[PDB]
Amino acid sequence: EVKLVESGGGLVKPGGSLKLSCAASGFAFSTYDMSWIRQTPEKRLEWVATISSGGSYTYYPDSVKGRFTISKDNARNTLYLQMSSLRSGDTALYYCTRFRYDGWYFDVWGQGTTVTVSSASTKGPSVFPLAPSSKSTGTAALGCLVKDYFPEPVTVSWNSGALTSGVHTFPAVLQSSGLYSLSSVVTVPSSSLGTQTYICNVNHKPSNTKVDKRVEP
Amino acid sequence: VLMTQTPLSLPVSLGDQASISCRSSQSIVHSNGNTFLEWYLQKPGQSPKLLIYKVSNRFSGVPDRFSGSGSGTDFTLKISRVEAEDLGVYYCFQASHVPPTFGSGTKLEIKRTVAAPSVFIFPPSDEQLKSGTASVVCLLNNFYPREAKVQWKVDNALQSGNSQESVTEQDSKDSTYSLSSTLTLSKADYEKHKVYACEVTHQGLSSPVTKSFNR
Repeated sequence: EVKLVESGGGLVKPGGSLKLSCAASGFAFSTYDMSWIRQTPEKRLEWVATISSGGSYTYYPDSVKGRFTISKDNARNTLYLQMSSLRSGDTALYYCTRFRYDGWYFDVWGQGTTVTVSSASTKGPSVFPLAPSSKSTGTAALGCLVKDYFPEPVTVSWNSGALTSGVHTFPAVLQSSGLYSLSSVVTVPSSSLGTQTYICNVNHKPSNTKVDKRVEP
Repeated sequence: VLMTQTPLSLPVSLGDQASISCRSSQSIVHSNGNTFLEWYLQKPGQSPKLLIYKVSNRFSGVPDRFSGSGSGTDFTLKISRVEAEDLGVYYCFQASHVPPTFGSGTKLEIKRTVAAPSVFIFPPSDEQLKSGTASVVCLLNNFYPREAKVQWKVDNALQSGNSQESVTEQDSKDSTYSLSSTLTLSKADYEKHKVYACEVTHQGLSSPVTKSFNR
């Protein structure tokens, strides 16, 4: 089955550099042209680079030309975007994509990796529980408050991915301090409360922060 | 080649038809005959996924509910018998002339019946206090429409400038939204007061619901 899996994103200083990687599987990689597309914070989609199957031609838009290099490793079926002299405007989610030749369409997409170009240092979040009570009550709601981090993203799962129904992980909010915070909540049967275990699994890769908070009444 | 979409957002009821339009700056015929115009849908939390290419060609797997048409400058996608799983952002896209470009997107929104939120409050955690700050969380769960008003009160004094709010994208199982609002205070300010209230105004409540707790 056809897949693209991206890695390498993270926080970098203005005028720094960073290389993205995109591991392909399931198809004859070196027989397709491949691209990178970025999605800005306003959700605009922009084409950033394309490389022919031969590796012979490379195509970039004017905003990126001279700074970004798309390349590929054919033994390992991996796609790369070397990004250098990064600017503030380069911050975005970056996707790799397979550009089918007959139709010229993008038919498989990566999951995305996010790049944040900023002068500020990373800061790892604090993780605080949102305990179920008679005040969050036959369903009770509990949660996790992931406070004061930079940059995005933070991911949250519950019971290591075992719990998903009634899970709401909210978009990050900006604090006045310029740091983000987010909530992740879940509703459950209140009868389960005494008996079943509820933990949030929180990762912030840029600060190598990995926390599990058991949330109890 | 600017691609411009309308409407920017499109409420539609289940079973109904949705129509989205895409206009290009210049013509998007590639001097090969074909015109490389394409429609993508990006569902919440997912990558964009290909629906239509070369104007009217369904990409494999794409239900027969989706169709494309249009000529040279003007393109339409139509979605008949809209299902809840169809909500998200639809994008048009042009690889006829270089650089390839995308329109700015149209949000498909599922119209359903009003639903008042389930409102819960969470006091600060002892853990957070020990560190110097106090966050009070207010959750409005699974409501419709997206508009909700949340007022924070500390000993009945309306609060301003000291809270943040976000709302989830529309949910596919039941077409509702959820909202979290956080009131952030000093340990000190938190300690001086008694009554922490979150009061919610919404289209599905005849009058406001206040959930409170006493420190």
